[PDB]
Amino acid sequence: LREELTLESLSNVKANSYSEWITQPNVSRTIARELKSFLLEYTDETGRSVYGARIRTLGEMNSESLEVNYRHLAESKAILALFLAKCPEEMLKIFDLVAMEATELHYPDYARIHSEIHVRISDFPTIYSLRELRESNLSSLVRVTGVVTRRTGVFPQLKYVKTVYRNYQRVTLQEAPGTVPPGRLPRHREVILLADLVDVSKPGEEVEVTGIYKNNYDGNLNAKNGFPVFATIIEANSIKRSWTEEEEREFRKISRDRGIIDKIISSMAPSIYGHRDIKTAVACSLFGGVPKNVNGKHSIRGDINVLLLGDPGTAKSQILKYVEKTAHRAVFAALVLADKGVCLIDEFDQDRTSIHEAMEQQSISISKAGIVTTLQARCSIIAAANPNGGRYNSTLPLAQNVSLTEPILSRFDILCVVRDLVDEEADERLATFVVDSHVRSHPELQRQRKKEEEISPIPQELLMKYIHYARTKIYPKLHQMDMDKVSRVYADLRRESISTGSFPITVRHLESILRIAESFAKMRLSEFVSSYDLDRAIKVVVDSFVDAQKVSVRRQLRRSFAIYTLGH
Amino acid sequence: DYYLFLLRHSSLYDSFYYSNYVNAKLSLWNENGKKRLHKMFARMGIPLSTAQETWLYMDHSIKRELGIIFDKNLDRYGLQDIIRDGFVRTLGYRGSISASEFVEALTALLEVGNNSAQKLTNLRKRWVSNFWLSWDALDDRKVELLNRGIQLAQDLQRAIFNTGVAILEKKLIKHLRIYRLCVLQDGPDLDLYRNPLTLLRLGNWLIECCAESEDKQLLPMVLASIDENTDTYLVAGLTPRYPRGLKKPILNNFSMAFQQITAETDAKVRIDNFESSIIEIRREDLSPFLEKLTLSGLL
Amino acid sequence: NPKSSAFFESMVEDIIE
Ligand SMILES: Nc1ncnc2c1ncn2[C@@H]1O[C@H](COP(=O)(O)OP(=O)(O)NP(=O)(O)O)[C@@H](O)[C@H]1O
Ligand SMILES: [Mg+2]
Repeated sequence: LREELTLESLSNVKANSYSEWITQPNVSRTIARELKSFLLEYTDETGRSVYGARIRTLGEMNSESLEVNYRHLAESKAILALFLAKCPEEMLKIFDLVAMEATELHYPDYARIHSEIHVRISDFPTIYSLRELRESNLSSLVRVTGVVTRRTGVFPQLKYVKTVYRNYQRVTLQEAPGTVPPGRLPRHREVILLADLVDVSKPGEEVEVTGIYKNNYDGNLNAKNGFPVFATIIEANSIKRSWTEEEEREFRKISRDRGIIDKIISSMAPSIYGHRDIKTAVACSLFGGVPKNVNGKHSIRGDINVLLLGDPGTAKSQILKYVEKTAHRAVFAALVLADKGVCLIDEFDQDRTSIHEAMEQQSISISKAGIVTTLQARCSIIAAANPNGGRYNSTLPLAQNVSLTEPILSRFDILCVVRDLVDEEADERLATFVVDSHVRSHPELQRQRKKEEEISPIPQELLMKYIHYARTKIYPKLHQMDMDKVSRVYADLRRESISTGSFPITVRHLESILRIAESFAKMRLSEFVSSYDLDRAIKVVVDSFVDAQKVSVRRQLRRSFAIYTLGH
Repeated sequence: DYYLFLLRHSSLYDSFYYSNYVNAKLSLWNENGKKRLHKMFARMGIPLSTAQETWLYMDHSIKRELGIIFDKNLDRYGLQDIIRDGFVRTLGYRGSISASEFVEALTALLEVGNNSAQKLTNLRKRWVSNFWLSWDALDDRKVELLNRGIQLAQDLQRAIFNTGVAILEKKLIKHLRIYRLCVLQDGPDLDLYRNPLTLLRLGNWLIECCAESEDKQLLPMVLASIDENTDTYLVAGLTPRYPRGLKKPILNNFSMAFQQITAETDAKVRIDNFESSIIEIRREDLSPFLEKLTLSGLL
Repeated sequence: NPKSSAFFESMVEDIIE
């Protein structure tokens, strides 16, 4: 009762098992005193007691979970770490009851905010996949990794058996495909999430879990297998998966330099040679414009949509894979998952019908059995296609080379055609670059730095951070001076289109020009569009419009349009 | 009664957050200030999601315990001056109001109630209708209008705060040797400062901030705002003042200074307001006027 | 107690700052 053990007295487990030793009153009181003495006293090398600084922020966020690193608990009072690894279900009860004392020392009457606090363990120093688990692991703490395959809804559950409840949710976890050995199927396990941990993860995420490994009787398993076979589950204890002023100043430094637009385009898709216009269009789509709306009868999207007609093997699928790794959020082939992101299509009636609705709208609506509901698309579409068989025909307009309705070609902001042209010098350049890249990739720090800086003019980590910063912070606008010239150019282009008997230029093209100019302003972190932005946007759209036409019309257009496609 | 902005309407959290005194005491224009407020409510034992509930519907127990909770906690934040006594009125079953809340409702109704000479005449005529929109609210039979006044007061303080943070974070205050100068060249909507009372509310925000930010240099301050229709700056000259808790009064000397520069100057200017500390001047003439002003010994 | 002073210092810095 009154007397307490020394820490050295705990070195000898005196009962027949660990659990029956931890649960004794004098041992338990000793452990409680020692844990409280650790939590009030552990330090950085700089002093600066970390847990006194964490409890402080627990109340600043009105939170419920205190987080403890295992390495700190192993760095002093090692026996408590050993007992925690062996008997988590007991040790964590004592530790939670100590954590409440420590928090009330900062914030008296915190019990009125939350009645009970949970300790979360981090950095447990050994890991298993779902292969290595065996019966010896039962009731031990484990650390596991995988992909979350399926998730239930959240429900309340009765806490005690006057009443009290807690939140509950189950998650199915599967081995990551990179970990699975060759020629074997992946394994599965199911995880239980309680009060603070529900909806911490989403289906398809790759996730890391710490918790107790636990089992129970199940009648159906016994009945079907015909042997006394128990079922097992994991009870999670913790689950795992911005910028400074220095980054902002660095971004602004590079943006202040001349030619930053060209350098960003050059950094785009380093492994692919040539095809600068495709890289330009992809960069413009990833940065995008600004959305606008006028409740008097009109709305304008900020997203930029691009379509690429590809000869066989002209790098299309590689740049889509590159964009998939570059972009913040994306879908590859579902438009709900592409919300405020980029959507990627590499090959191609109901699918096309869905895309017809998606290009007309920015939000999707559906009804079924009298139910009615709505969803958001709000995304930029990058698509590629094979031109109606083995090879494109340049003598014909674009419609002859595609399996698309006319409004699709109207509503795509940018159209482009890529062809396997014949040139000895280009072939030699391609072949030299290809074998050079092949050698540079061979499995057989300084080597990496040289390789990286030869690969690109911008480090791509900085470029991804820069794209995210620009997308979240920069919102450009037009300047009202040169817009008279834009209107005159629009009228001139329409007059020339009619004069040669071309299909006419339209308001959609003018809108696309303004949107692309906004994107060009965003690329250099400029809140103003400028004359050169309008010039570049005009060149892109005019050249794209010219590429869609028949050959005789193409010659008349380029002869007249020389003062836009090349001059300004 | 508490020097908290409209306590018995909106919520307890908003009462602290928009208080003109609290902003000077805890520096709420930045996150290192806002976190102090979260920290306070956590120590006081009030769950933060209840502090944001509408004060009428907030739980009865907190309502009656609040008077003791403040005695135990405001000292640790240097914030004891919040406590004071005031007058409260109630009529039948429709609930209490204090005089401090009432005057904010009336002033809000004055501010926002609903070539160059004609536009100035239209504006000055619109401002006179609000006198009757406030006069008719002094009648117990017309509480409906008073509630509208309160709804307008909240939006006015919101818009003021969202301009004050921009002034401080971009460091637009220019620290001249004799006085402090600030000029608003642009804003989210700069029209709200075209009325004198709104301009004085913004000035009174900045003055508390300047009074508490350093112990040194109690200085006069000048504040100005441009108008795109007149191309004239509306200018006001403001005194310092001593903190709440601390002995003759000081006097506003901008009157004689503006009068003397007006008597001397080439500049195109207007002086017709009852409060002579407020003047108006055309766009190009602001800098020579202020140059002659700072060159003068009258400041 | 001197060893636990760093904890109480982190608590008191809320008073100071
Ligand atoms: N710079 C390059 N230019 C062209 N091809 C390249 C280049 N570098 C690599 N390749 C290879 O050429 C192909 C690039 O085009 P890609 O579209 O990815 O092939 P593909 O998908 O098989 N053709 P397709 O099925 O019609 O899309 C791949 O097989 C690449 O490995
Ligand atoms: Mg391909």
